[PDB]
Amino acid sequence: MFENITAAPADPILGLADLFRADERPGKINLGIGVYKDETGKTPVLTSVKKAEQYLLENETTKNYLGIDGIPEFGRCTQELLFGKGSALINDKRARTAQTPGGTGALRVAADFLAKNTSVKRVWVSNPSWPNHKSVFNSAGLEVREYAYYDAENHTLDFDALINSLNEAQAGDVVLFHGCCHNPTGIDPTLEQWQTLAQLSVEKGWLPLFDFAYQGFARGLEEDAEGLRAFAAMHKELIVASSYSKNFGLYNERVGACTLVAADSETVDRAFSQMKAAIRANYSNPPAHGASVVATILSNDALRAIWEQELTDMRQRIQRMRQLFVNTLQEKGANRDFSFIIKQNGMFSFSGLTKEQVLRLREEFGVYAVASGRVNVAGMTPDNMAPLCEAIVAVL
Amino acid sequence: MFENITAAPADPILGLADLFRADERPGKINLGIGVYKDETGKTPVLTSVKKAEQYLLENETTKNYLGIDGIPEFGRCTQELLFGKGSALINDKRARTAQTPGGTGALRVAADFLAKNTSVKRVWVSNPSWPNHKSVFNSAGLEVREYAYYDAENHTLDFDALINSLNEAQAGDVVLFHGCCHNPTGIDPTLEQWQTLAQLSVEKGWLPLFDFAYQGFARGLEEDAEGLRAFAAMHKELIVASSYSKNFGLYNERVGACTLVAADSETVDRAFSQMKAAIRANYSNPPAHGASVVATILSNDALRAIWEQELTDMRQRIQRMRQLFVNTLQEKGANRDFSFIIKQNGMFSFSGLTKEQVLRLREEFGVYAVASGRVNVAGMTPDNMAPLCEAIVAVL
Ligand SMILES: CC[C@@H](NCc1c(COP(=O)(O)O)cnc(C)c1O)C(=O)O
Ligand SMILES: CC[C@@H](NCc1c(COP(=O)(O)O)cnc(C)c1O)C(=O)O
Repeated sequence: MFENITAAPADPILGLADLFRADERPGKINLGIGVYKDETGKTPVLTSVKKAEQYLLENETTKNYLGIDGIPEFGRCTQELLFGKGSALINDKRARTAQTPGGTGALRVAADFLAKNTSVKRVWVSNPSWPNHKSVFNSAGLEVREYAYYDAENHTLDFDALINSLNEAQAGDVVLFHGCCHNPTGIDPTLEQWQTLAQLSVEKGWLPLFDFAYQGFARGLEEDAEGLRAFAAMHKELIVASSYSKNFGLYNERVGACTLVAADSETVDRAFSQMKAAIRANYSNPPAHGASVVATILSNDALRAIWEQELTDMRQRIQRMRQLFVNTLQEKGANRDFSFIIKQNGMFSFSGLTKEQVLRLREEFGVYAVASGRVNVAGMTPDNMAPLCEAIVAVL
Repeated sequence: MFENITAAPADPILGLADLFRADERPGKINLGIGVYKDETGKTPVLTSVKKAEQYLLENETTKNYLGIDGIPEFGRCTQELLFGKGSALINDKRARTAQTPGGTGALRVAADFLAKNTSVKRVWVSNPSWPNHKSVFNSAGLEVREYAYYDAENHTLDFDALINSLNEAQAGDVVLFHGCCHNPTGIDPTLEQWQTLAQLSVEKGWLPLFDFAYQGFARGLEEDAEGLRAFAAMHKELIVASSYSKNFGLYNERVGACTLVAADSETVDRAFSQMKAAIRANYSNPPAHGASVVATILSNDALRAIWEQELTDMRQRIQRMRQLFVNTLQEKGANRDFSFIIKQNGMFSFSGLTKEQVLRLREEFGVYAVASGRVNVAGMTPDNMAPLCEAIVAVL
């Protein structure tokens, strides 16, 4: 039955490193991998998680199954991280959280939930946006419609085009936001824009679905939640898919959550039972390790403090690499102006390179980057910044 | 949009312990939880895995993402465990293995694969069979059709009814087997029966889908693979979903594999790329921990030896509990005869209790069991065997 199967095409991101891991070229920079790398170009395991793993190794007495929703302390903590402490929806018990295999499994879980328990047919993802969004939503049978976003000229957020594009979206439609550090533009709404987006959202009656994966990478854990908090303040219902892959360096342990906010405790339980149903049919229960490492780190003040410092070292390092990048380019020599780069949050930014330039780079200079011209700033070290900018300026 | 959601009904297995965990009753036995428990009624973490976790804790230098298919050594090892060493399909390179979140995620992965890349509409699950099978297959959009299995009278495998029921299944249909320790009957085909089932399978042209979750619990790692090996010898293509949850006590780490056997290396790669595609849309990459604990334990001879001994202590303990159960019942006093219990493999067996008896037990005697009258033998200790059999005999 497999003799006629069509070979799948390469993923726009993976198929980059998978090839990178073949181009011997000495000096081969890589800016694809939306994974963080320190000043050494290494993706270490945070000390806090390292300490948490020792504690676990010593205390765990069993591997017996977790509830379908995962670890209680986990859900509770992510709740407070997202909605805040003393947040109404917390105190009222309007939310329910489920531990899932990473932020993607939270998406797939939201999708399947929606897809079989509601009258949702379309999802509105921005343009551009993390590629896998569409694939995930489509696999559930849902339709994906793009709302404009990037001002290719001024290198900014085109609020006008956005709203104008969003208006066509009907009520009862899911509009997907990026809590912070927009993949791949790095441009995020201001609180003001967010605050209006939350108003026009209740009116038109969309169903928010925040994809929060880089909390703490723009301005800090709390500041980064302003948006999700603005909507949460206004809506009776919402969904949020968060991931601990980055802000915790837990990439391969697949740890994230899917938080259902409904209008009242009574219904949030009903809606959640069906969510659990989706999960039970997908993977049964989530993986305990990475989640346990997160519950303990967050419920322990010594460990949380160390962690909370590591996150900011990461955050601060990427922000040093942004301006170093701007300055270095402006130094090598030529007409240009990448000052906008300094205004974008997170690990990514839109280089503003043509698909062609990008190939001249990753083939004549081995400097790898994603076709869209997206470059992972958190993969830049002070030692590769020179040949890098040389390559770039050379292809301008 | 959630105000009219229908509250999901309770799962036939979970909703048992979830209530058990509320019935204070001193002496409250529990036979639901298809999870293993030692002579103390504890589900410990094996020593081998404990040692493997220390090694990991010391050596792991990164948490960076795994390939979509998981850990190479993992896939390679599970391959040799399943098909054998020097097995043609291994040497020929006709198989591809992907690490998934437990045996269930392997199922869901096979399903989604089939569901979108082939002309498969129906799956044939036995009667009875692990409940979640249907839910999983249905969530993918596939149809589930039951083929007879249990001889409620003689307490045996009704080969006749089976074949007779299977014949209606068309070609290009997926027939799902249980490699060993049939949930919930404990009755498994003989090699002879298996060997014929493999012949009639090629003719009618079904597409095998073995659900292997209790390897090593019937007669030992190798003996337990006779079946999957019989089919593998005969078919050009097959799929197998294995789980390390039991034979490794890794329940909550979600570690299993989905092995695609095709007719040749060239196509198995094509078929696999699409499988990876399904995964990428579901959870992206698998959880590394539990899988790492398994690769190292199996690739290290000292650790494998310790583990390989632990598995047999478990296997041997359940087999002591079967005959102790038979003898004790026959001792308390009454017309009956549970000798068939001694002939069933694995942790389960069909008590042969009416839904009524089962309620008299778990409500007048607090002795919990699944409505079907399925009882987890690996939850019986020499210390609870007395009141247990008293309860049972009392409801005969
Ligand atoms: C998978 C890595 C990808 N970023 C991961 C990612 C996720 C979820 O990933 P997780 O499952 O690993 O939590 C969700 N949402 C966005 C916008 C992401 O960029 C990238 O290359 O940007
Ligand atoms: C989930 C526990 C269940 N047995 C688990 C189980 C699985 C996969 O479970 P896993 O994902 O945890 O690997 C697959 N197949 C069978 C026949 C099972 O009994 C039981 O109560 O029998």
